[PDB]
Amino acid sequence: PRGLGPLQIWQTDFTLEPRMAPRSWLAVTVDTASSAIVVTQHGRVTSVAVQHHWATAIAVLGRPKAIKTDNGDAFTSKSTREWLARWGIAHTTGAMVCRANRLLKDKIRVLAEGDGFMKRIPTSKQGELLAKAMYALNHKERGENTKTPIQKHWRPTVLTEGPPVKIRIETGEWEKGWNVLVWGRGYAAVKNRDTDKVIWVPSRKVKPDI
Amino acid sequence: GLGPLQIWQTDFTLEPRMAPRSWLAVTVDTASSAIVVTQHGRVTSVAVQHHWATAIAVLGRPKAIKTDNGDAFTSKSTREWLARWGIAHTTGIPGNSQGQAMVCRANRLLKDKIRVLAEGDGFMKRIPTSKQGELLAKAMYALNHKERGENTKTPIQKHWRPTVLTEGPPVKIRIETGEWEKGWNVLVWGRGYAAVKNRDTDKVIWVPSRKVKPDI
Repeated sequence: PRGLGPLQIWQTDFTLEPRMAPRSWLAVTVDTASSAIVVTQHGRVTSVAVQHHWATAIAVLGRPKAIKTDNGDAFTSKSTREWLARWGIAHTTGAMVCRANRLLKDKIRVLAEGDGFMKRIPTSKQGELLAKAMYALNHKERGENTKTPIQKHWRPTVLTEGPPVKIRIETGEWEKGWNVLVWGRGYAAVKNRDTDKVIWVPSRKVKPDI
Repeated sequence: GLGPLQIWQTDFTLEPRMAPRSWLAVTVDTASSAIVVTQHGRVTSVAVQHHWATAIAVLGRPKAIKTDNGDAFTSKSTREWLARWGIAHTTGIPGNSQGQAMVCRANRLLKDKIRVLAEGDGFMKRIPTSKQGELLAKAMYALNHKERGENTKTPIQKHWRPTVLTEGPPVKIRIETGEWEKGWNVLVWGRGYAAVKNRDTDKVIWVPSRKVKPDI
């Protein structure tokens, strides 16, 4: 689902960006902890393309412990499975990367239109424009956040232990014995005190214990 | 000089293993020694601008870049590009010391790594086109995320000064008196409370939102 610190869990997807035609496939990875994004451009959705993409992302961000994707063949082929195994990266199929895709496309749109490109970006200007978008997204604050994704990526805040909370389970009851490690707007990461098991739950199902 | 993102050096070097895009644009941050490379079919103003935009996306925006006096660096297109980005630029003789020595060393490091990685994947001459991008990325990973020689710090460490922070910003809390007490750091916020940790006692408590303020 989500990492507690950077380079734990990434999410990756392909998305189509007609402004970047003819090579309009963008491979997008987001680090689920820092929100930093890496994007590369490709002519086709293939196993080879995703391998190049991840190698690029690793060069920028460092090597993750695990990557989550959908069921698509580029991600689950023998070639890609052996590639991930070689790099020692766990893989799951089955979101943050969806929001990353939207932010990226909005940014590409703003930058292109700013250069007078209402439709297709001229082929020779595409690489530069994509890099500019990536710079804006990683090196500038995301809306209301006080730190940029790249700052959160290299200097993350990771609580060693959190404060005690109760969580609402199933019987409608509130259960003690949990501590909160991350408390965001939508979700919270909570750890069971007896096992150190960590689960993600909606914020509304968590409240301070005492 | 001292400090990352102050002075970069950029050069183009030929790497026939990377044909047909055998011109490698190479930038090194002279403080952190971090290297970024992109490949190009020819040395043009467009290639230079793609390269620097890429390097900036990876490393951040530098104050200044030093290059030789090739037409791609001194063109009107590139002059105006640099100006739009607010980056200072100085040119020199190709190979010159004060502005090209470090990037010359980076060229050799990079080409040695490309050779070792390629021959390691069983490619003794030209690297298959479909494998080139990945191999360049792997070379950047190896050059930036591992220590150069006797260094205790990797270029990534010098560039970003990584660390893990274990608490949020300092805060002060309103205690029973009306006094605002310093010596606390916030851990998380939720449901109208802040969880705060006392720097001196390590006590962690939940405090109503309205009774917590940032400390200076």
